Amino acid sequence: ARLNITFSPQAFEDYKYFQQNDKKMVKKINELLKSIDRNGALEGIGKPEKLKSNLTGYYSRRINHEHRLVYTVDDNHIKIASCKYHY
Amino acid sequence: ARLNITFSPQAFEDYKYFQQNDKKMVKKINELLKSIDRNGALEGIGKPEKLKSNLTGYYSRRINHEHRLVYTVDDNHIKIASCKYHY
Amino acid sequence: ARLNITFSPQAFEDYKYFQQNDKKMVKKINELLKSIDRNGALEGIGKPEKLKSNLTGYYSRRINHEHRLVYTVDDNHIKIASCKYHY
Repeated sequence: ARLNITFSPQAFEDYKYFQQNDKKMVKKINELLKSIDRNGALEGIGKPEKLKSNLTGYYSRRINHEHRLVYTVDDNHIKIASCKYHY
Repeated sequence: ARLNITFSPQAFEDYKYFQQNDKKMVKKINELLKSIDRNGALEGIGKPEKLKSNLTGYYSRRINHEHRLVYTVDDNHIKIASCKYHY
Repeated sequence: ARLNITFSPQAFEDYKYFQQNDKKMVKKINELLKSIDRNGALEGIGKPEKLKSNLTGYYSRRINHEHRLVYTVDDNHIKIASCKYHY
């Protein structure tokens, strides 16, 4: 409710795919986004983790056993890089 | 496909409202965003118009008879202020 | 095929009443529930309307000429209050 939500082009295509083919995933993504806005990057549902990366700043939360939401947070927005990530 | 999609808190609330109530309205919004990305702020479907009041540099496109999508564009993102606007 | 279906005690009584006395009504109710899940609360068969009052955030869809299905929705379920409603 406080932060803007920014989808990368790929993330929004992922999101629209789930709108058409797996609405349960859309609902879970929306719940994860509410938790991020309320609690911050690292606390809440979805087993939040720092992204295994050589670049700091990105985190992930479990949508289901196969797919994680990958995102970063600042004072202005949650930026979503992917809705289908798996290491 | 080129620009990020940024939902303001009110816009994402509107978007989820249509996810719960009228999935054809979600489809139309997604189509409007594709046209903005491909054709620019004022070119394409939905009778694009400049927004004259209360916001600077924003535009609107018709979703249906009662609701317009209100947005602005730069070369990084489309920023959506509302999916329920009416003058 | 995603949302849980919750019957209030009265709605399940109505539903079982039609199971015994008018199977034609049960068939239409099941179709309405599928449409709500597929299209959202306010789109599809049954002339969906918001319920002005008597509850908060409820909707109705026509079953037959005399009776409407009254329900609400959230992320998790369709909740049915009545299968026999008339204003």
